[PDB]
Amino acid sequence: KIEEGKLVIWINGDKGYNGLAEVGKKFEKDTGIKVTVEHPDKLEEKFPQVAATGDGPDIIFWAHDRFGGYAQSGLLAEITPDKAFQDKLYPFTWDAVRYNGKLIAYPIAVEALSLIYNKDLLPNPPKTWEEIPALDKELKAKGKSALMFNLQEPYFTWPLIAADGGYAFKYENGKYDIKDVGVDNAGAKAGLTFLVDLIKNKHMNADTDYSIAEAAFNKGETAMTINGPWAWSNIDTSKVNYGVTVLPTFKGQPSKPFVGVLSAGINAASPNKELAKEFLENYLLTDEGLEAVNKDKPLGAVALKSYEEELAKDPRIAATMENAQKGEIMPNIPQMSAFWYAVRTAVINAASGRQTVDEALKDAQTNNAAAEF
Amino acid sequence: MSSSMECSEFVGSRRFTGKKPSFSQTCSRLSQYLKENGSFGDLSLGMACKPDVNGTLGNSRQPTTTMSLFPCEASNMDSMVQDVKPTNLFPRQPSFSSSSSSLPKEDVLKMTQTTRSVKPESQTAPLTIFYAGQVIVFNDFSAEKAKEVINLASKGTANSLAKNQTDIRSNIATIANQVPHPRKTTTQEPIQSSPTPLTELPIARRASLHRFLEKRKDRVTSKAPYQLCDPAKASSNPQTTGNMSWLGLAAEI
Amino acid sequence: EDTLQQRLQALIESAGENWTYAIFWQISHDFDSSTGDNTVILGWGDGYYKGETNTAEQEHRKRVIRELNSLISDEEVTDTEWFFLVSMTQSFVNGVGLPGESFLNSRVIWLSGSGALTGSGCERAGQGQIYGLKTMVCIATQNGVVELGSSEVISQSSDLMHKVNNLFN
Amino acid sequence: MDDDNGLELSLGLSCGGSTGKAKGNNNNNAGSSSENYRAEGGDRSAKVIDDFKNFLHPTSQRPAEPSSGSQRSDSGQQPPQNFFNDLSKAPTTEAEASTKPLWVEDESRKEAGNKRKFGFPGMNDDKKKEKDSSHVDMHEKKTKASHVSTATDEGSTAENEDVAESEVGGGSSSNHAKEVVRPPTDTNIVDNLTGQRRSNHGGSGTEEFTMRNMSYTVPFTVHPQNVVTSMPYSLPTKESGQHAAATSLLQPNANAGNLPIMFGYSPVQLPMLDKDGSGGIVALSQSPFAGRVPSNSATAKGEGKQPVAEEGSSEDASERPTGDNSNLNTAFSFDFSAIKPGMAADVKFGGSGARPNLPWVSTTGSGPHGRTISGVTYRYNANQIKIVCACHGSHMSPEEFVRHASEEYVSPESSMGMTAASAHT
Repeated sequence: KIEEGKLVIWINGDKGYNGLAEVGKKFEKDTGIKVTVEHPDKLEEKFPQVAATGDGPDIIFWAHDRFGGYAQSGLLAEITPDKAFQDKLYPFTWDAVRYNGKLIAYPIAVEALSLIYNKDLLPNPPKTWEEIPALDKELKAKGKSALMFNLQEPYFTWPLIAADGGYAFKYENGKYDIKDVGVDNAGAKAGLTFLVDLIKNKHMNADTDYSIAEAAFNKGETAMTINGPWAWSNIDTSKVNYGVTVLPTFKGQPSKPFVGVLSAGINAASPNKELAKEFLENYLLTDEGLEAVNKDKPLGAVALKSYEEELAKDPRIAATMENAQKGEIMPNIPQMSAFWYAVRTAVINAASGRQTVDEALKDAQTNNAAAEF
Repeated sequence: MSSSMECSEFVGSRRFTGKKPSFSQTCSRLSQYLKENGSFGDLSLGMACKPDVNGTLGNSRQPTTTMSLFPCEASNMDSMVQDVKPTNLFPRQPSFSSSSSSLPKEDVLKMTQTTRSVKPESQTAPLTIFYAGQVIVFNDFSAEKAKEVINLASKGTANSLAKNQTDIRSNIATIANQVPHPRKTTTQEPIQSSPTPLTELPIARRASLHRFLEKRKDRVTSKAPYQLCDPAKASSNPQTTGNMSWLGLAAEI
Repeated sequence: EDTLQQRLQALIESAGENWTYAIFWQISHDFDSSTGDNTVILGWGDGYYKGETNTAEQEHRKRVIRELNSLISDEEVTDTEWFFLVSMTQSFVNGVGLPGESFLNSRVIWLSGSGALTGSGCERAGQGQIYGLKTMVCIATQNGVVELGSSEVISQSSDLMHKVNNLFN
Repeated sequence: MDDDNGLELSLGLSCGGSTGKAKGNNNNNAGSSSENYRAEGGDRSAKVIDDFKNFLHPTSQRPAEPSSGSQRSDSGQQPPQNFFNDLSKAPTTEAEASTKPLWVEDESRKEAGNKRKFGFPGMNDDKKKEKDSSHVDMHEKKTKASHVSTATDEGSTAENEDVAESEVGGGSSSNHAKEVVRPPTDTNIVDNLTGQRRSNHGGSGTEEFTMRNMSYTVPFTVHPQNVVTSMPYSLPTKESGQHAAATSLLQPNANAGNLPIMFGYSPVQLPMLDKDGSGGIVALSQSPFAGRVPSNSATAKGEGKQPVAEEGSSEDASERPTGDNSNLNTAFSFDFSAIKPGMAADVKFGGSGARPNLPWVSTTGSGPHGRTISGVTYRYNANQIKIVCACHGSHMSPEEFVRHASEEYVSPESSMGMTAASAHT
């Protein structure tokens, strides 16, 4: 049972939880109602388990792609914004969080992956993936490396896979065909083969995760990384002269990252739905609340129209939205999480060498096909 | 002697109660249960779950089938110890276990006959079962009983065992192939989570009473529970007109 | 499985009569190395229950139900629910049993009434009759067998086989 | 056309009755003439060694015995018949074997064979009357080459194979080879006057026809590997292994363990294992115990030359070394069906694998472990050992003669020349 008379919010550990806690302290000063912000590990898997039994947080912040699945299990309340509040946010941000005709999960921010490069080590970042190994043959002469990023999460490895082809689910005739999965076509095999070739020739390490790549970039040990605005962020501490630019192209075609909408959903079992509504609509989704969150950890291009003039002052947001222009809005269908797991398997067996590219993508295709059949 | 006076007191005690307190006890027991939480919409599907993992999890759980009703949930044990203070109704020496033949037929008989109990629709036959070894390379009974079986078979020429005079002996062996320990699981015996021990009740008496109650169960297997009230009005309601919801032996029909 | 779930639920939602459940038996192929025959075997594909004992059985059933609840995430378990659940464990060689007979001969087999059920000689129909069912229907399709069960007595409607032929390939 | 003497089958109970055998209006009768059996069923394979008696027991469901039971060995046209129920006996098997029929309800024919050889290496069948009429059961018998299953020796000493074979073998080409990493095994010495450069002046093979035993002395260099000893052409797999090692073990000349490779009991008596040995090993520990069925679980320790017992075998066992004869006695008081596993009999620390794996089962009701035959002559004393279990231990169990009109005991409780051994337990 969730305690009535307070708000519990879960947010990912790389996001602005202290800024959200300051917004909750403003809510506590104005209303007397305490807001507790937590950041548990594996929260996107823990949330449906405790939510099914009537437990969990009042509000969850996460990308929209899982929330439709949360909608199928009855775990989210239908939200009730009026027309004036709906006119304060961008139309495509409302379009991304629609499931079965009903609005859920208040949009917070638009996120896309960018290339972050050290201007001192590399004033001219590469435009193509293909020239990354040869560049990596030079920085090893100086004790450095070209590129390090998290190979354990398929979200970061998707832009190389998606460049020459490959897709999540086929969209045709105004609907998804969930049995038509594009993990084993020519473009996906070419992208994952290029990644495995990058690993075989010792240009990257298959064990590299978020923390190791972040620490390596913050110490000037690698010239590039691939991440979103939440790295800026202590890269902001590191005083490295960094730049934010477009992902490299592959076989003449641009990388196609998934574009994420960080959104705020209300648990259907919460007895504080009106308090959560007041907190999210009237305090968080304002200029000063989003400003307070961005000062902790930048959210990217937030959905609030009136902050856009501030967004134009940050050219890194322009680079983020340039990468978003070359990407796609994620589907919100419930099968996507299993999709992520399959792609999460498909990289790791390929990256470690325990399976080839063809066997790993074949196994992912059989997994998905068995799931629908 | 004073046995007749005790029997008269027992008849006097039983005539007052007759049927209503036992009926009320059983009804009270049923009434308290099922009131905790009703989902009314939960559905068990075969899509998310898998039959193979269900079989492995069923094998892993111990015991698979409850050998006895839980004492903490329902005070069945209280009735047994209600008027039993030691009273060694097997009056030969205890540890009735590893004590082999030299098991006379008259040493259970003396106490049991005197009890003035239910009429002997009781089979009164014990299925003593001896599993000699875990691997199946052994004479398929105890040797002392086996030599008597060999002598009777030699008298009968031991041609076909299929045409047995009594099929109960052949069937009961198939029905129960195990001793009071189900699978000898490492954690089956060290259990301290059933907070009312049975006070080391004898397995044989409990098994005989249990199988006679399973004869009560198979006679209880009826197509419709309420034959008499079915033509008048048949409807589905989460309520019971009779709290017991079953009937026992016929009173005068 | 989810789409087949939806279509099995759809099949009984538009059904004229009160059918208790619906089961799709699914074809498969196992390679028997002794006879060299890629034998077709029917097994549990999907199912949808709609609906309407003694202490030891109900405690066993409630134990199984709370084990399943523990897996996914205490009312009594009726005989139809328990028959539906235990039916997940059965597999059927092509030609063997009521669905294998329906599949091998591509015909509809309609067992209506407890007399027909006990007199058919199929063990599954007998166990169903024990467990409260009065009508059992097997209809062959392209990729398996649709089995309907009901506690009521229902006579042969062509509309049912029409719906089955429409909603399934 | 006709036979003067009636057929010996008419004993069994017959029921003369009215129409329909399914209704029991019939009179039983018993014809008192003579017994019956047949031949169907058998062990499907028997592995035996030299010097060890072999029981062979077909099973037997009752139209035969005017129908003599014939054991034959299956090569050529219409296989040579070894043994009958009729008193005919093959000249190459006189005093070597004995068939015994036994009757209606204990139904079995017992072949007993004394000294198995490579003249019996093959298919056997055991059959009722008319050999050429398909009423048969077949039994692959398996034979020769008990050996020093795990040899040492010390790196500047002299070791010796002792390698049994048979009359085929008595005129032969015996082989000693070292196993290498492929199915071929390259011969190290051969009795056809050929000897490897790597073993010259450091080996000597000598056949011995009479006791049926080759010796092979190694005074210089065996090398630690698996080692193979055999007949001609050791690709047909009639070979045995030796495994030799000197990799940080040091133990004298050829240790042993050519014990009975089966015993058969029931809870009436107490078994006595006898395992042989050699010089250095009399100092080391010796143990029997049963290796556990799970592969992960390691073998446990039972009885030992240092006085560790098992908590259920303490008073119930005895171990007895004998260093001059290099023998070891193991005495297990109360046989019960909790003991019928496979038994290891190891001669170092468990784990080192230097042990013969005995089976010890049977389903029966006689029991008696003893030297079942004995030899003595006029005016000599004799002895034997004749044993008891825990249940019959309270009652006296003195030795008694096998066949007598009335019960009598050969040896009285009083001891004048020798004293009976009664290890109370």
